[PDB]
Amino acid sequence: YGRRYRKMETRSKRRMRPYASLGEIGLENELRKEPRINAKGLNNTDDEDWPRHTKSWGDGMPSMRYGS
Amino acid sequence: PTLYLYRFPGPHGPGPYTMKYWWTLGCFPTGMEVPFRLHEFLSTYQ
Amino acid sequence: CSMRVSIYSRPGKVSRLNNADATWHNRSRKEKPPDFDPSAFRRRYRDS
Amino acid sequence: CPSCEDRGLSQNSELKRFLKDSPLLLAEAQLQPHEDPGTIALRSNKLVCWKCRRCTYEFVASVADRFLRYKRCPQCTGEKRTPLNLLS
Amino acid sequence: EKQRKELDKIQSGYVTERELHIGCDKPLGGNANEIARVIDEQALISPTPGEKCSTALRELMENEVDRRNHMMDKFGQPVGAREFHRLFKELRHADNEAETIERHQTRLVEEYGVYPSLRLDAYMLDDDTYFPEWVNALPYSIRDRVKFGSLGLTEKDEALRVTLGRMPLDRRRREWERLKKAKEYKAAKEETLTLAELRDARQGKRR
Amino acid sequence: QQSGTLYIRGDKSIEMLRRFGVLLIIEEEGVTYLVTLPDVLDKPVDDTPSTYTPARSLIGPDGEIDPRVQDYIRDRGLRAFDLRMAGSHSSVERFVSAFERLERLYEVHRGRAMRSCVCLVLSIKAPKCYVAEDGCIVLSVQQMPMWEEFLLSLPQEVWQSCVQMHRDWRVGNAPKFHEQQRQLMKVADMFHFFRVRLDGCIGSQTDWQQQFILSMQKEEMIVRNAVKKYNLKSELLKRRGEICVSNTLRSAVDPTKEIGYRIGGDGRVYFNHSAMNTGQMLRALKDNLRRLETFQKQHDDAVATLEHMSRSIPVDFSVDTNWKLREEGNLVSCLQRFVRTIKANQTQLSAFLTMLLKKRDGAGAPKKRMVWIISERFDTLPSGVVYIPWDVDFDSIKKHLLP
Amino acid sequence: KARYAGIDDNPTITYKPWDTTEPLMADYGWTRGKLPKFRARSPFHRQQIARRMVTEMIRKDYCIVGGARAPALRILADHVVELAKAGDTDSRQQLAYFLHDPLMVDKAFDEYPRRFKDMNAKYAMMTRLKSRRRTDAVAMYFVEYKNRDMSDNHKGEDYSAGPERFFLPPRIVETEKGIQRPPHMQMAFDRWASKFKTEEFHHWWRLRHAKLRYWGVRNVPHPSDVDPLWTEKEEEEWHNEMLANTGEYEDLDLDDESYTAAGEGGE
Amino acid sequence: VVYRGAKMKNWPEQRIPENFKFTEEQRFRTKAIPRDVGTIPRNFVLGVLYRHQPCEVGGLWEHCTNDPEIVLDSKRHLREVLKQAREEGFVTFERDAISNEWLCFLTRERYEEVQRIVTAKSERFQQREIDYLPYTDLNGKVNFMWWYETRDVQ
Amino acid sequence: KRIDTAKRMRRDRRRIEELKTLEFWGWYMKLQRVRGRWCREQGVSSRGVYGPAVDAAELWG
Amino acid sequence: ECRTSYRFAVKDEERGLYDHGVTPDARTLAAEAEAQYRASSEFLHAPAGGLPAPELHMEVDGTSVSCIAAPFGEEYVPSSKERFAHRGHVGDLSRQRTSDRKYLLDARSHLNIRKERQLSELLSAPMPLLQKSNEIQQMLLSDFYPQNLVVSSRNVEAVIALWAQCSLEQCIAGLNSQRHEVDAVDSVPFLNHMKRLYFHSRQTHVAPTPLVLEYVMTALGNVTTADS
RNA sequence: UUAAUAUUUGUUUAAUGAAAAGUAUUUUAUUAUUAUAUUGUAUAGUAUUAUUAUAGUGUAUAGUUUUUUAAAAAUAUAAAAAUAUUGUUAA
Ligand SMILES: [Zn+2]
Repeated sequence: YGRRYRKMETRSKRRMRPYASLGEIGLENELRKEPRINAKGLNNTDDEDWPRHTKSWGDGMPSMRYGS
Repeated sequence: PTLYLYRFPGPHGPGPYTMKYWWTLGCFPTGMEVPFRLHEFLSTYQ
Repeated sequence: CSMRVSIYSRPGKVSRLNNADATWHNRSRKEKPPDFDPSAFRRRYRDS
Repeated sequence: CPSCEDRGLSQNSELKRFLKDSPLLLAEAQLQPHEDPGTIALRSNKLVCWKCRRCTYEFVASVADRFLRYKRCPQCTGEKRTPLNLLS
Repeated sequence: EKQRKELDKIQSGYVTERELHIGCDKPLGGNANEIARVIDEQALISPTPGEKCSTALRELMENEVDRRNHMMDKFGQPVGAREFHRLFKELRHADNEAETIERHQTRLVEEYGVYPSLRLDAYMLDDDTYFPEWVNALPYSIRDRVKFGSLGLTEKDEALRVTLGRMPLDRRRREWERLKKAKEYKAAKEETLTLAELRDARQGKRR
Repeated sequence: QQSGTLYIRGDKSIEMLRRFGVLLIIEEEGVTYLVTLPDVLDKPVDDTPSTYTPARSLIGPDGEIDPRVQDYIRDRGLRAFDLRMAGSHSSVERFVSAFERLERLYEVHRGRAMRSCVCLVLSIKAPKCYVAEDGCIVLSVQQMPMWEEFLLSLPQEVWQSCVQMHRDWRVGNAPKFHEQQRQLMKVADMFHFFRVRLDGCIGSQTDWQQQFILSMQKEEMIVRNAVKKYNLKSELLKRRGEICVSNTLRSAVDPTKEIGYRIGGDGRVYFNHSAMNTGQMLRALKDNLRRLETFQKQHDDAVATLEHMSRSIPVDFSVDTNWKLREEGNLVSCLQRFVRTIKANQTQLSAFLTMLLKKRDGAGAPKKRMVWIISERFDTLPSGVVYIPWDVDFDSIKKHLLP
Repeated sequence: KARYAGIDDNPTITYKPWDTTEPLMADYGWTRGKLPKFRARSPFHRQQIARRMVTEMIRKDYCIVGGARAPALRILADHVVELAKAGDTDSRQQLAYFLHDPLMVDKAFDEYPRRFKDMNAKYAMMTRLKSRRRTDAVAMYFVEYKNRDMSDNHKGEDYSAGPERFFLPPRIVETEKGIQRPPHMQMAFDRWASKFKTEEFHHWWRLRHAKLRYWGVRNVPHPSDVDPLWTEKEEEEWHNEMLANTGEYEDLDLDDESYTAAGEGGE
Repeated sequence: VVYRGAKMKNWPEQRIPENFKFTEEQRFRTKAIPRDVGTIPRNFVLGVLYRHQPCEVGGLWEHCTNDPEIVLDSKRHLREVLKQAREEGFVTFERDAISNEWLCFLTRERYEEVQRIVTAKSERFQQREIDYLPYTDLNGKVNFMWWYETRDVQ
Repeated sequence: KRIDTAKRMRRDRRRIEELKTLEFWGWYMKLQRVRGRWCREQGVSSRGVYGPAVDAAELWG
Repeated sequence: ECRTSYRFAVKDEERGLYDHGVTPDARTLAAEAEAQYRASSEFLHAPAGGLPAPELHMEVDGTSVSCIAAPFGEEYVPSSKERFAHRGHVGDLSRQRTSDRKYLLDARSHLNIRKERQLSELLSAPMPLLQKSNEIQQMLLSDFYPQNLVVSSRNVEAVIALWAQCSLEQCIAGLNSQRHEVDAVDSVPFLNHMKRLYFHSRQTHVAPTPLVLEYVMTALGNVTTADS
């Protein structure tokens, strides 16, 4: 039909609905860490929201898209 | 029943895109070409 | 053939076959349990 | 049978303060003779060797956990996994 | 609006006329205490505005996963070997997962006496004291279901849990006891069907 | 016979105690011994007062030892308790009687009164039973009939406090102890040493420990600039160095007399926070630096040779702490001479020693690996210990073991 | 057509300066009333890019970005400076919501008031570099805050060239080498830089290089050919250089003083 | 022999004119800073409540004023500490039937802990200045760290 | 043997991760303490450019 | 164990521990701050007599001023409980941490578990179908209903299965035996019993089972006439 | 010639609504230890998992099948409604 495989894959993999306000991102951060009643459930590690700048290796290494 | 040759020298001669492989990998990226370096061996070691 | 490409000897570089700074990355990150030893199990059970 | 005595099959009530007060648990008790003569505090937890009447299997269960909660023997309720308990 | 109306209707003693002084500092005197009573009542007893959330918000929270699953099922490229293997593994061990969560729940309720009523009360009050230590140590894939999977829960109940979590603790417990009494009376009255439920059953819509 | 009965009674008692789950430590003036080894690596799973786990998850019939309990014991510096080396017959009778008393005390009324997952310490020089600052309950071995009264009068609040302290200290994760060891590593990096640890801090106070940590973090710059100016950064000490600080340090010739510091033949450096200063410890390190690394190298060689001797010869080896302290560094030459003699006459050692195990037809408590303890002179106990001196000869050892 | 951000919650006694914007949520577009939308995969992706970009900008005081990201980053830095000048608890909560690093939130709210007390608007500064990115032939822009040397934790630093290593502190002009950074920022930067010297990091780095060589990117050396970034001798030398300090305090003469006491053995 | 003023170091005395008036829509938008929530205020209020319980909040403020050693900014700070105790589960609010007014009651679940706190706390000029500083935790929420500097001015 | 070794290794890994998280929390608390001390020394109040008068007014918070 | 020529300074177990890249003034400032905060916390936990406080005392202002630095962030909040931190209920986490568990304070469990195990034993008892069903009904109406004790889902499933089998066999027996003002629901031997037990289970909030609802549906189906 | 073309555009990034393996190849290196013939080694990739020889005290910083950027048109997305149309049921 003409739907590009790569673009449709990205669209179906990651979200598109943008945040509307900082109060809204705060409400979302509040309501996100909620347990699944009958769903699959995902790992809520004790550093999921904490700053990963010191955890992940590539968060400080020189970058071209961010320019050092 | 077909063979796959990734990057092979053309009809006129081997180009830089294959000499890069010849100098880094050691032979052409197809493997069907036998590495023959007698000339440079004679030019350097002998 | 990456080992023969890089770690092996060439007319430009020395042999890295026995070189810790070039071989240390081959070890696995996540440690794994040791494999079962059939000879050890035989010498331990000692069937009668 | 001892199993039908606790339920009301066939007003005044008293308080049981020792193992000897309960005649049901005293029968199944395989308690050691030198350790305790039967003056075990029924509310306190203490491990004593029992012996079921049905399977005649010896095990170790607490006195407080046996009386207050009516714990069943591991062979008759499915923990010891014996041929009498196995399904196959 | 309500606070202004009631505070203006309160006209016991406005002698000091120091409402702003008492709002920016301590009180003026102990005699004119009606304004102080009203201010403290509306500051503590009166709930914070906007704490109550609607079930539409909780549904929109999972609308993201709903849209992702719909888009994947509509425009899904056939999976590879590893994805096929993961899907088959999950589909095969779903029954084992159900069996092990049932075993965890029955072990909990038989060795600790934490019955489903207590588990639902803990869910609503957002309190983890009702569960032993290993409950939070259980695998994350089943840690959330082992606690509140047996007892029935609705989207309205989840929204009410969020509302309770937002509201103060004493109000949490009081409103939760009131709603629990209401739910028990509903369960006693649920012998028959109402007109709305009959219409929904005839239509086929599932709330 | 009677000793064997005492030993089997003690083993039964400590096994019942580890099934109950408490951690038993006998604290002496010199060093503490861990008697009962419960499931310390197991994370706490339940908060109930009574827990009974008959299985032994740490020790198994196949492995017989876990590679993690060694680290757990080394991180605290606790010695291994053994009934055959406990002391005289009356002393071991008193010890096994105390163990049986504690086992019976738990068994009769175990529950909320005497909670599980708690650390108990046995002290000899203790006036009355009291709770330590750490969270472990220490009891005097002299007050035998008062243990019941003390443990039953200890309120539930103090019991919960002791349980919490034992759970977040030396058990499972132990975050407080982990942060303490982290700060110890922080000061050890400044000292250019491998590990700095506190000893005798199990039943003692924690105020001096915290004050020591904070004072070292305060005066860290002084030691760093001093080692930079005096070239005190030794590679061997940095690779393997041991510093041990205690609340007090007692002399080797007179236990009542106290010394500023202690230098051992193995290389460890012992300090006392009572009479220690940033200048005193610095001067001691500067005076002993060009000697401690040599002692460490020689002691490492000697210990490796003794390990090979234990791998070949079935007998086990140990060293006497009193003689080690009295030598004051001169123990190295004696140990090297002993190692040389054993290596020269090694082939005949096992051949002669197997004859004793083959000729002892009946023993109350036999062991294939009899214990040898390096001492100053010849001694002998009814145990399976030899108390072999440093100066040895083959015929002398033969006649000392059996005519 | 309508922006729900206009629906005001918890209204203050005084109307906000913007009164219609977030102001962090920019509503990117192409008409002059909006910000230039840099090409992304979705508006959510655009907001995430802007968030990470402004976070890194606040962290390292400068950012080199290509394409239309520079005007967006500059306007967002302006809005962040406005929030810092406001200094309200709600403003701080909003900035902590919008940023990735609360430590950087605190750094901004601590340093920016004193930095821009004497400025009205246009706090950031964008400079178009003549050098373009090689992979895209796209222009690059250096965005940095103006008041660097008057009041800030960064002062007298050189941005003409990067340091010897990317985990070392930036170059410092010889005129202002005596200044010291705040202790918390220094310790945080040290904890960040410490991860690049571990052995696990080099293992992961060689694995990433192997993955790159397998994917087919050129001029990437072999994992058996790469070198460690910070050896023990380099670390010791740099620590000696940084710790050499004879100010306000000298060493204690242990040999000359009576500090020594009677010990057990040793001599 | 006086104990007057648990004020803040940076806060100066404000002068409000007598004819000052808020607008009908401006007076209900006042946002106060979050007062201290620390162990010192919570323990002081717990001790005052253990001395007087149950008592109206006005009576509680009067008792805190009569108490010589008081660590509290103002009645607003007392209300904030009461909110913290309410959320933690130390105090509850029950409405009387005759007066139709609310009243603070110590929670019977935490009564033993309140007793232990007051026992551990119980086992001349004064002036205390309160100084605060904002920060944000790892989760990304704003909170103020507080401290109290005491001095004897004569 | 495989299951026993797996359990023994996963226990250590879990305890290491938990200790890492706790140590990171403690380090961040130490960082906040140090920055509070430094702000007390430097006289910088992170409440905007205005100062203490607006706070004493406590209108905006 | 280190065959490499070079060695890595920091280890994976220590990141930000040694702090080698920190200016000495910042190092001593951090040490002094930590010492002051620890001393303040210790004084707060145990007040000294007369308040000496020589470490936290300050003489810079010219008068005797001691800054009692109150602690903060002592309570630990994981990222999985970030919702409580964002709402503001840190006291709730403090209570949930320092509060005794509810299963240690519940005393009705000692009785409920006992009655549940007795019901399991009664189910395991090898009795005839009708007599066992009557005995279970008697025991239930005597012990569980007057005390609304929680019944396990599997026990409910088993007892409803037994009741369905008994209803079927008793219908067959009544047909063989045959070979007014009575409601239609009274024809089934245990329809009302199943209904009351299922509603008691719904009230006590135990999860029903597909087999449970299947047996109840069959008991509703084997009915003579149509009933609202 | 088509061709200044069509489709592609990938160096830590917006990290992911998530994480416990087996099997067959390719490539090989001085591993340690129990310490008695021979035999096949480790990590890393690649292909596969219905048709039971992979599911438990609790799961690898896991991001190549995840892919760049300062325009309109074409095209895709009705999970792109704060439209409209039709049909079904219900008051
Ligand atoms: Zn039985």
